[PDB]
Amino acid sequence: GIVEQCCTSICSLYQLENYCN
Amino acid sequence: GIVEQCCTSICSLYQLENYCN
Amino acid sequence: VNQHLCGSHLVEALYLVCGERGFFP
Amino acid sequence: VNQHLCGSHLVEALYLVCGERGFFP
Repeated sequence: GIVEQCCTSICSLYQLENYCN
Repeated sequence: GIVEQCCTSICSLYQLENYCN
Repeated sequence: VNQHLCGSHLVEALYLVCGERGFFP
Repeated sequence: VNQHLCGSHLVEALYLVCGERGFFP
């Protein structure tokens, strides 16, 4: 989920934008 | 400068991207 | 610099990046 | 949520948004 992807690991702008809307 | 614009006030993604490159 | 985005910093970054019409978990 | 970007959080956000080929002050 977003926490493993962006908090535990580091995510790019494009990855972060996948969780939008 | 960027600190008045984004730290003192709140800046948008587009404003922040103006300071890139 | 710390590139990890956790907690309120993740929320803040989603709100910055997704903007208006924000985001979903 | 706090939308202001100061100090290391500003640096982190520039690095996130500008990416590769980062940024200028």
